[PDB]
Amino acid sequence: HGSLGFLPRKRASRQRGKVKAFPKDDASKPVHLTAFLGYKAGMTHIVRDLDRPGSKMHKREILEAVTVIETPPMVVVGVVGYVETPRGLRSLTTVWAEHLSEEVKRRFYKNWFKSKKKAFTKYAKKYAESTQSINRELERIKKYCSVVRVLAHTQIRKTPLAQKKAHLMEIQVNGGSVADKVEWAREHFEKTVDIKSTFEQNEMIDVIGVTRGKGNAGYMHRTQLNSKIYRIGAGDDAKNASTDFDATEKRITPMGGFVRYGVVENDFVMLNGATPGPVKRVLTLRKSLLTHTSRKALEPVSLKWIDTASKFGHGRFQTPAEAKQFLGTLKK
Amino acid sequence: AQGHRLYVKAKHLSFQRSKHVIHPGTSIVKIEGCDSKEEAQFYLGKRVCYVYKSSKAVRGSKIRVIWGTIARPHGNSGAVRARFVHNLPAKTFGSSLRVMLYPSNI
Amino acid sequence: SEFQKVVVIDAKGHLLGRLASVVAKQLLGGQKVVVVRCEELNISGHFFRNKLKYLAYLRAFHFRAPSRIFQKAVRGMLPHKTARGQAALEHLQAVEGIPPPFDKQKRVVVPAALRVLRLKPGRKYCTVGRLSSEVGWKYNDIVAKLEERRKVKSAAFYQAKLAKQKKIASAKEASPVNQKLSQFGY
RNA sequence: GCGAAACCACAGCCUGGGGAACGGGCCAGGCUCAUACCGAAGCAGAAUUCGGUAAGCUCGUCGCAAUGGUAAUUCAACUUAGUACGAGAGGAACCGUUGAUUCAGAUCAUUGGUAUUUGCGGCCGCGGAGCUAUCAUCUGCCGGAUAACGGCUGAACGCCUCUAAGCCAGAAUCCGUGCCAGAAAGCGACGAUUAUGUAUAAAAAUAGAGGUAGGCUACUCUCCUGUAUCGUAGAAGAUGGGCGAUGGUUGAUGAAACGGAAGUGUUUUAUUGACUUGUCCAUGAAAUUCCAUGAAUCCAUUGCAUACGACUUUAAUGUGGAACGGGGUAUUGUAGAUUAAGCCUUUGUUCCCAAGAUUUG
RNA sequence: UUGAGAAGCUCAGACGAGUAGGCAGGCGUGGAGGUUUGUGACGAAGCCUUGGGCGUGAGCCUGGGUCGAACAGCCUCUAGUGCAGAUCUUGGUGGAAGUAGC
RNA sequence: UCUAGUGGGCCAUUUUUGGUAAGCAGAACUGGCGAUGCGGGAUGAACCGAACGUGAGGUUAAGGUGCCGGAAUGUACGCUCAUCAGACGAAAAGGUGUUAGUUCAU
Repeated sequence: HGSLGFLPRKRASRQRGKVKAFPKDDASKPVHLTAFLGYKAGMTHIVRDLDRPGSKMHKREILEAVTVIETPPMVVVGVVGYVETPRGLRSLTTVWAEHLSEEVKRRFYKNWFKSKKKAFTKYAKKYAESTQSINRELERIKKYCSVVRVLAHTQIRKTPLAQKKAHLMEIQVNGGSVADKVEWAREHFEKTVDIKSTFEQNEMIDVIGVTRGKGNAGYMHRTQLNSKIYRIGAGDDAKNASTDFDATEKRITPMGGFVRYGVVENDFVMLNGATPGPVKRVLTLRKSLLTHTSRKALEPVSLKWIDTASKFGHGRFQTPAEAKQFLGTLKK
Repeated sequence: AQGHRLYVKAKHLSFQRSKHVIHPGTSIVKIEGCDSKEEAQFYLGKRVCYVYKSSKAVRGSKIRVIWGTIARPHGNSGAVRARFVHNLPAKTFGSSLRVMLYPSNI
Repeated sequence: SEFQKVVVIDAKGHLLGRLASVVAKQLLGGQKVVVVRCEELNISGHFFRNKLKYLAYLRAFHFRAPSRIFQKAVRGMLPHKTARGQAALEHLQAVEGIPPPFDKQKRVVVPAALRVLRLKPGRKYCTVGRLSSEVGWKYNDIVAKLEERRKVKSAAFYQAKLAKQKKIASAKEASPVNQKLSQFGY
């Protein structure tokens, strides 16, 4: 409790991470996304040569105890227009999607089954019946706006979680003009967004999230800083855990699933440190507010070997396939 | 449009008071449009009234009137002293008043 | 003299104490007072002098908005401990800039509070909005941006009104009735 | 379930001043060792010292941020450069690296244990998961304003002159900033949903501005407030005849445009409806015969949680969930059992349920 | 002109803090003598009342309700005669408290 | 002639003698409060006015007239810029601090 800033330490109400401060944008910057909702797939120590001129580990093999985040693609079904006012930053209007997925419709509700599935139905009528009204809303946004964000939601069904309400949160469309921001939002409407496009594996990411409660330590929304990305592995990619050095094919998921999380079947990212919250918890990955110019972010990442052993218990083999031939024929 | 308004608009400011003692018997009335004590001499003796409304109706009318008469000027800024048939309530500070043109000497 | 049910006051170039005293007296008169452009209020004295005056106040809630600075001065000149002074405060609306509802309404000024008519020439004075910029207010830049936008639209309306006014002014002397019986001073 | 007694003028936020206490009643208000920075000093440089500055150490869904706390925090070495300085040696600013911390932020992957898998093999030998760690692995700020401090330029003092005008440089400080909350009595967007004329919009200087007009250079006029301008006549405004406008005043709907900020109102009208005191007439209004006028919650589920609720999904006929039957799984351990319990997972099975009530205009 | 409760009526002027203390006149209570050819089961006394009135006041008169057997004004006599206090006396009853607890 | 109560002081004024770190102390002189409310003095028992039946009207005292607050954001001159004014002892002085300047030198 030394840090007076956190005192009085009280648990964050919203489990989902909140992007309180988006990075500054400019017209020259292309329209793109900063914050990406994700889940704590797990964490695993992986070896990597440390390429840093002037460092004492310069071109030296060092094991990197790091963390892997489950990041399913990002479907966007809404846009918000924020207009700057003397009182503050006010939302001019919200334009959701003509067709909303079941998951995002579950978010608006507390339960899906008891209700008569009436979430945004009459809206879906006026959107389809009168597209010109939506055009006026977009026209109103373009003429009067400085900040434009999108109401993108997660696909829970792709994730191995009992969660069914799609986690939704505004993401600024940084770059370009407001009209250009709206044009990109309108064309990417009702479309998924992959985190691999958002982060180039070398860009600077400050992960924000809510930590794990303890029997007011825990459920604290805390913004981690200086956690560089090393690999955005795809779910369909069977070579994500097998880099150039370790060409032996393997999946980031340890055999028998991650510890207290499950298996990973979607896009995942790679970063060091520890993220606030245990496995299978909602996390937000956003671009850094400040352009961190330290050589830790500047240095290229050439990961040497991913580990996938049975972290639960004591795993002596990272993948079953090699252990089949390495160890003798089983009695079965 | 154009109403009737055969009176002059006025406001109830306060009672004839010292720093800590009030005298509700005399009320200080600001006849708006009058700016000096010499100008206030025209309105001396005129009939001033406080028109208000009550939810209960009497004889089919919900409007009640307290009548008064302007007595003398108060200060150099044209405020006058008025005595009403019933002392004006303390809650009518800042409330509007009507100063008639009668009795007339013009 | 004559009053109005609601009054919109332009606080550009008005001294803080002088305007607040007149406004507080008008509020106790039952009038409804709306003060716009609260960030252009002027206070006599060097900007160093008022910075330390506000800094001493910083050392309750320390409001930073210029509108809430003006409301504080008005609040101190009212019997806020009683109901009469409580109702007076609710009849005042102090805002920065000119919001749309009061944009198209006449804005009067108080000569008893104007800085030009009350301050000795060459005296140093500080602007409340400028002073509040380095105490915590962070909307001065945007408030100015809307102000120029409003001025351009307001100027365009004035040109339209002036051009329209030229038509009646030209036709005013066209009618012989004006010259025929102008003996009444009209 | 049975059940006291002490005590009891009345009360119950502070801050000051109130002389005698006065706060509980009254009156006015709220509710500088080091280091960072430089300056001076022979201070050769290193080593530094001193000087200050400096207290850092309805139900929701999704957002904005008024207000606070507070971005880090304490210091180093190598590189820099093994050199500017310096006879040389020792050792420069700045750069990167290695860091040592504190505190905070995390997580149990690495890490060691604790460990109700108290699981297992022989009370022991230990222990997976989970959690924890200066017991582990780790991550951790900003740009200006300026202080001291020294300036440049420039008056008074035709110059000079950190300064009186101005322009500055320069701080671990301050403010911003970032983070942490979020005004229970802040706000926005979005979804579903049982009186007396209440008459007037430039901006701008004022120590000069605007209009007006010519082709920013030359013009002119006005200001000197609104005691202005618009509007105003009728049994509050009648009935007709008109003439004259054949216009004006508007109501009604049918409308398109503009107005983000808090646009919620400005116009443009299209047609129709009437009114018209614009100039006139003919009747009429009085004896009141002097003022009174469908969702959500609970619920079950749920652990992701832990004073208590809260918290957290799921959950109201289908990836339906909840349970097991398990598999996987590692553990201990000599292969076996537990086999997720905060290990994963199930083309397996059955159960219940197209809920049960409450709340809600 | 009737205005002689001569203890009445009437005219005029001045004046108005007040502790200790001094003085005067009044209000109320129990009982006694006299009186009101007094009041009362067609309702005495008592009590209740945001009913009304009188007096500077102590107090007094009265309406309504309740009630059920006695009671009052005037002159005089008399005294166990007037309460907010005495860590007063007796009785009733509260907050603390459904607390401490058993 | 006889007959109740008082038979403390505080503060203030003046006078005072010595004092003596300096303050102060000591007496005496005189009234006010002590028996006394009222307007002002932010407030307050010693300060400024004023001493009291119940009221209507008028006019003032002391003090006030930007707002709280009744009453001129009155007039006519000036002084003051503070980056701690002012408003109601380190205090002596210093000031490339002024304002008015005077006087004397040229």
